[PDB]
Amino acid sequence: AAQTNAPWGLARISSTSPGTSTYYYDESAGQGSCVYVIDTGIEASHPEFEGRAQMVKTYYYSSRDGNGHGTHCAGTVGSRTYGVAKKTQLFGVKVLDDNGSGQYSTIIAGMDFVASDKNNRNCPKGVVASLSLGGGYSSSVNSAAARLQSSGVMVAVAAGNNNADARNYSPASEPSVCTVGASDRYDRRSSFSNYGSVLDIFGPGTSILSTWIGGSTRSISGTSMATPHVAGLAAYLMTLGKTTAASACRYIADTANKGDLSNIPFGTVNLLAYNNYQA
Repeated sequence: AAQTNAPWGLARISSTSPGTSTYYYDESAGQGSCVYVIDTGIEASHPEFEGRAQMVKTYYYSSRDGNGHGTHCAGTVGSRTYGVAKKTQLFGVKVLDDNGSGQYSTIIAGMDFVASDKNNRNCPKGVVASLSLGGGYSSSVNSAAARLQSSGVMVAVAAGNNNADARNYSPASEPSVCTVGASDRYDRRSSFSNYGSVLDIFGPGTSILSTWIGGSTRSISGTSMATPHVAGLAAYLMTLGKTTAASACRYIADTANKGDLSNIPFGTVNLLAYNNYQA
């Protein structure tokens, strides 16, 4: 399949080269896979999700995304226009309130929820969790992400937007999950993107056009926005049978575009998420 005039991020993950605008992907498109977007919630009613998105858990008075961030990340995972896995199932876990903040206990409970709730969902191709959140280091938040990963979910997490080593951020510093840094359309590390040995992959992170609340769209930047690319890519790869949840991050890194990003600090992987699709 070929989605012309796609967001640069989608085009980049299906390209060996920057500066293309067409997203190429196997039409299976993550069908039969599931991606939990653990974030501010998902506006499931957004036409871009085609009824494949839905809130499964909130820790606040409403499951509605009153922020837009979770809807934006869900749109990058699996929205029809802005999504990597255009036929994956999207499950919203609202662990962040409508300023996009959340206590670590709430975030941890949301991760533990996904580890169990995937047994309540039909995901024969596999389960992915997109964690476009992060704060200071917390061994309990790291362990929660490791548990989610261990449960048979691909956990993709944002490296953080601190322009620092992601070792001091959670769940970015959890080694078992897939820590995603942010790159821009010119294959440069996003100026805000965290780095360090803990990063496993870079995704498109700067000026990422995706769904927004109010049935709208907008372009925003963050490692939180490279993350749904990798999360959607895993869901896409797992559906193709190319990899499993335990091995998706290692597989994405093996198949990533190598040595093409600039301003990657010494010691940080120079790997850009790549679907390796050959049309």
